[PDB]
Amino acid sequence: TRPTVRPRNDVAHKQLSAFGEYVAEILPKYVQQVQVSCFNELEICIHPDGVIPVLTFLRDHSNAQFKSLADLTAVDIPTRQNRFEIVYNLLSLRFNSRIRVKTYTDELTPIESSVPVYKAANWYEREIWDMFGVFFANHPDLRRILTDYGFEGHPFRKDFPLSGYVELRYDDEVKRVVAEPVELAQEFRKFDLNSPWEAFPAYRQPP
Amino acid sequence: ASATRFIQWLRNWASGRDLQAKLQLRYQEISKRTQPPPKLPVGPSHKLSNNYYCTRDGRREAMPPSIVMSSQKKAVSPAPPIKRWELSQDEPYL
Amino acid sequence: TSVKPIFSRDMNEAKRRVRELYRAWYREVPNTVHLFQLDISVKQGRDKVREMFKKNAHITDPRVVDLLVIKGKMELEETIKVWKQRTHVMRFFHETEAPRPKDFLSKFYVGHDP
Amino acid sequence: TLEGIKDRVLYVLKLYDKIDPEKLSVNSHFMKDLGLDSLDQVEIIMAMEDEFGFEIPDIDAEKLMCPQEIVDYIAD
Amino acid sequence: MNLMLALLTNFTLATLLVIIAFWLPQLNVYSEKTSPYECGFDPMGSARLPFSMKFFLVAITFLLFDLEIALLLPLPWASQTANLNTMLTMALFLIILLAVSLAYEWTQKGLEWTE
Amino acid sequence: TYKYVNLREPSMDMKSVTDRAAQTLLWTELIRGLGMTLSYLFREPATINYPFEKGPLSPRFRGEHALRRYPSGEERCIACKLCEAVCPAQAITIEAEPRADGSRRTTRYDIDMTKCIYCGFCQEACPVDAIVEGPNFEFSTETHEELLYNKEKLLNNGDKWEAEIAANIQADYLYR
Amino acid sequence: LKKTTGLVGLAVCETPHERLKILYTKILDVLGHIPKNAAYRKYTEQITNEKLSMVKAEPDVKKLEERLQGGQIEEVILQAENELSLARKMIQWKPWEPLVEEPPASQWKWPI
Amino acid sequence: RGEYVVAKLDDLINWARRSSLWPMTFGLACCAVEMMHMAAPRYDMDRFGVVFRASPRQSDVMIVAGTLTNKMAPALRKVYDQMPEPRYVVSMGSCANGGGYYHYSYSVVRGCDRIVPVDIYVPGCPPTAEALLYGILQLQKKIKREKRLRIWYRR
Ligand SMILES: CCCCCCCCCCCCCCCCCC(=O)OC[C@H](COP(=O)([O-])OCC[N+](C)(C)C)OC(=O)CCCCCCCCCCCCCCCCC
Ligand SMILES: CCCCCCCCCCCCCCCCCC(=O)OC[C@H](COP(=O)(O)OCCN)OC(=O)CCCCCCCCCCCCCCCCC
Ligand SMILES: CCCCCCCCCCCCO[C@@H]1O[C@H](CO)[C@@H](O[C@H]2O[C@H](CO)[C@@H](O)[C@H](O)[C@H]2O)[C@H](O)[C@H]1O
Ligand SMILES: CCCCCCCCCCCCO[C@@H]1O[C@H](CO)[C@@H](O[C@H]2O[C@H](CO)[C@@H](O)[C@H](O)[C@H]2O)[C@H](O)[C@H]1O
Ligand code: SF4
Ligand code: SF4
Ligand code: SF4
Repeated sequence: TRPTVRPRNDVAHKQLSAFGEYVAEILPKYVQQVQVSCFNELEICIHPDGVIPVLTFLRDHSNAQFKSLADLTAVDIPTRQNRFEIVYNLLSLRFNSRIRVKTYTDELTPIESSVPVYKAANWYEREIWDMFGVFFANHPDLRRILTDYGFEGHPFRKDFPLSGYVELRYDDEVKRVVAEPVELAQEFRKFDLNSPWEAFPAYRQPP
Repeated sequence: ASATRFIQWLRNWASGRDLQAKLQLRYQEISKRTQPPPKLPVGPSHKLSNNYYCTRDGRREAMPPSIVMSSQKKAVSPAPPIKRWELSQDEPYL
Repeated sequence: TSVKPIFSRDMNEAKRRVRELYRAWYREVPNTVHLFQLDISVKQGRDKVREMFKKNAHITDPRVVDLLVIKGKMELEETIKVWKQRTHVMRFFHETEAPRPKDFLSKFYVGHDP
Repeated sequence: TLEGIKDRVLYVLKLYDKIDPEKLSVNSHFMKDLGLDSLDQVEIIMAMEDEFGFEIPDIDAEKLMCPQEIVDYIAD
Repeated sequence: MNLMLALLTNFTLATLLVIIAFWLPQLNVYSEKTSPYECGFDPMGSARLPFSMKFFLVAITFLLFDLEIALLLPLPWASQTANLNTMLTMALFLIILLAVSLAYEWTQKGLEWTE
Repeated sequence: TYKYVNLREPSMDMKSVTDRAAQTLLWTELIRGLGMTLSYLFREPATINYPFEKGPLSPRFRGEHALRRYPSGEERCIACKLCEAVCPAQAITIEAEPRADGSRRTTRYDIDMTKCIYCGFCQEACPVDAIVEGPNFEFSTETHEELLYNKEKLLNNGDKWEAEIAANIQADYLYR
Repeated sequence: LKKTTGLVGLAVCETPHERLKILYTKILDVLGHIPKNAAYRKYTEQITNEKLSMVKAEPDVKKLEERLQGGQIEEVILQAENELSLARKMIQWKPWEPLVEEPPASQWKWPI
Repeated sequence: RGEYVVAKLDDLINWARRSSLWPMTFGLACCAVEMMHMAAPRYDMDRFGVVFRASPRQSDVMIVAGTLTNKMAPALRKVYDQMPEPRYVVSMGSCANGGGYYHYSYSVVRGCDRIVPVDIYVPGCPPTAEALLYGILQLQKKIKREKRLRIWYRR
């Protein structure tokens, strides 16, 4: 028990690994990878076709009972041909456990809406559509939720600029708020922070 | 604190409480606004020996996730079922 | 080259969705001008709708067409339910922006942008 | 009332300004003769739905390319 | 006269206050200022559109009940009658029938608003 | 452990039923609520007499910024740009060059007070106690431009407020 | 008998033992149409039979609830209904089949 | 003397307007919490004659208390336009002052003074309740300096 180091909980790591292969055995048609991190979080990586079967099984199966959808988000990784990773974080009150289910998609491929499994997913999918442009099929009411009316683009994409492309002001001549190309009195100052020396050998990639 | 006796009685009666024991205005029970200087303790890594950083480096013990299954016997649950909560013995019913 | 469709299985099916959207926008312009009390005419509003459809005339990918139609439907819904305000409707007309001439010389005189 | 429809339809095609009345005939093709495109044709079809007061589906509408073929269509 | 003079003075005083209110302050009128208020966004639909009344049946019952009090307000004078046996019976009779009508409308769920 | 906030069964003895009938008809629990507001009427109010009286603050208070000096009068800032690097808002802008005597000193030091989030990271990062957040919070202005501080303004703030700032640092530097 | 389950909208069940026997027996019947070697069948039959054993051998509701470790007996009934709904859905999905498709080369590599 | 009279009449209307400032019940984000603390008993803005009123038709001041986003900008301008005159705008906090922590966001207006004219800028993130009160008293002293009738007399 070194005072400044986070302790290891090996019992949880074993328990989550066992359940990890339990899910892989039952849904082999969809599960592509199962992993448990060093802080005991289980992630299930699935083919996108299995979003409804996998989520339904985790919610309904008597040995899972993941009744609460804590969070549903997306991550943009431009270097992948399927740049968007969709992440479901689920909570099981019966077994006091959490699980993460991950799938993928690209700009033109729809993902099945999981509202039929979790009613919570309604607004989360609208946010993903709004901020990333991922289309969810059979969504009851898919439209922007966070961005301005008529806003063009998907801001949370890595290649969308931080300050966007247009800004607003009030114009006295037309007596209304107008949108115009963005000019900054002070350009945002890009900082190059990364040290040129490797920090974590444990994560080194092969050359 | 400066209320007359009759006024203290009146508001005590109206509220049903003894309001003078727990006034919501602060008087002299609060700390002085000037204090003696502190002398704060040091941490467990403040030593001159037996203190090599490589033996107390939490970041370098973090590891990549264990791959349980990749695409390259009894049923289990993620954890044991949660134990049922017990009623409070302090005050079970409000 | 085998991909999951959004709606249309081919450009022939996609072009049908485009035409239905164009009708919906064409019918709505008279309502938009009246409800929002715009000072443009129905002809200007319908010319603008035509301008927006024309800029995407070169698409040959049915999935891209399907996404353009989905956004077109969303934009139409925002207008019909008056979620958009007058400022949002008029943003299509860029009334406060000065012309930027496209000839080489005109750009050359004003700055370094190509 | 077939005889009158050839006048109603031609009445509309004359209002649609992009058409040149001198170049317009009951058999002028919207694309090749009159110099129109798909959206112009769509607009023409919408104007017809008003005078005759009924809906023309897209599967039906796309086949109507000459002033005549509309008359044949209205008859039904 | 005193009554008409009093009413004229009150409503003239109110009218003068409005005249001053409109002609004394500096005005600056433009379209956006005078637009209808709805918490910052333009209204959706006219305010003249029909507004459903969920208490419509109580409203009609008010008309019938509001006429009952016209029949009851003479009771202080009716109590000066020598024929107090009849007057007391008819006074109680009228109020009871009002109570019966209330109890009927209550038991039949007329006092619940339409949902 | 848990408790129930609202799971109780009223008693049905005639006394309890009448006690509730009196409550319903005589408004006893509404009268009781009037008693509470009456008691407050006769309590001294908590209002202080601003601007003649001021709300209490502590030496750690983060207010208007100021650039400080050494006792000799030399500037403490040596243009290291740590404050500029850490600023979460990118509110700081700095340029520097060798001074005419060779010293490492700034020629620009701006804080956009309309960008700043008054977080105090800059004074944590400063290795020489040059940039501080002083105790002043009464410096609202009539124009936006008046809140774009340059080095002259920030140095004047330090000279203006140094008497208080030095005492505030004296009280708290042993917690830092 | 319970006056309340404590969970809003969850009605108290008058006959929980018989209701559980109906549901578990229905669950087992539905699993019969799943392939024998499908892991969903083998695991769900195993855990479904354990609950059916415990319902049969325990007549007291409270003592049965303690054995099942599923909360109120009404919570356990709901879970049985949920499992039955899942078993029917599994028949159309057939997730015991081999993986539909491998991901691209570096789909799950992190950090990039 | 005409000048003496209009000078005294300016004092009366200036006194009446600053003594009876009714902000619009308008708050946007964190800064509205400190605005709530100005109404709370310690500062009791009501004691200066400062009373919140919901309707813009019955408001004299707009305190922009928080971030103004692009989606919100047309609404803020709308309720400002709907205030009868004279009307004043107090910009509260870095977000309203110039964008603050979100200055570089694609969805934020870099200062509410791009949308409405601003009389007073209250710095801070958030300004303390006392700092906002200092800003209101500063607004009062600005109104006290107005010379509408004096300038009208010399037109
Ligand atoms: C219970 C009832 C309470 C009633 C309270 C009554 C208020 C009592 C205090 C009155 C103070 C004097 C009025 C000054 C306020 C005028 C408003 C203002 O600020 O205007 C600025 C304006 C400023 O105008 P300006 O020329 O400087 O510039 C405005 C034009 N632009 C926009 C281009 C700049 O002042 C005036 O225009 C005239 C000022 C004259 C002041 C004397 C008022 C005479 C009153 C007669 C008015 C005629 C209508 C009759 C009304 C009934 C008469 C009582
Ligand atoms: C000799 C034979 C004699 C025969 C005659 C005998 C007659 C006397 C006995 C009859 C009973 C006497 C009391 C009658 C008073 C009216 C009581 C009443 O109407 O209260 C009921 C009403 C409803 O309460 P609620 O619980 O919501 O609903 C009941 C269940 N449906 O509750 C309410 O009204 C709630 C009101 C809410 C608003 C209250 C706000 C003000 C409260 C403070 C006022 C204090 C009263 C001060 C009065 C000043 C008078 C000048
Ligand atoms: C839905 C239908 C409901 C109908 C309900 C009708 C209720 C009527 C109840 C009876 C009301 C009057 O009741 C009756 O009043 C009269 C006088 O007022 C009383 O009469 C008494 O006083 C009068 C004079 O005041 C004397 O002449 C008389 O000798 C004396 O007995 C009666 O003793 C009493 O029985
Ligand atoms: C002579 C005048 C004085 C006598 C009183 C005359 C008025 C009588 C009023 C109606 C009496 C009976 O009619 C009425 O029926 C309805 C049934 O829906 C009951 O109403 C019931 O639902 C309503 C709404 O929830 C509530 O009043 C109450 O919770 C419940 O009792 C009333 O309790 C009962 O009073
Ligand atoms: S207080 Fe924070 S936001 Fe302000 S200048 Fe310092 S580091 Fe930047
Ligand atoms: S951290 Fe201190 S010394 Fe360095 S540039 Fe900022 S104010 Fe100057
Ligand atoms: S200025 Fe600061 S406190 Fe005020 S709304 Fe912006 S982030 Fe919140």
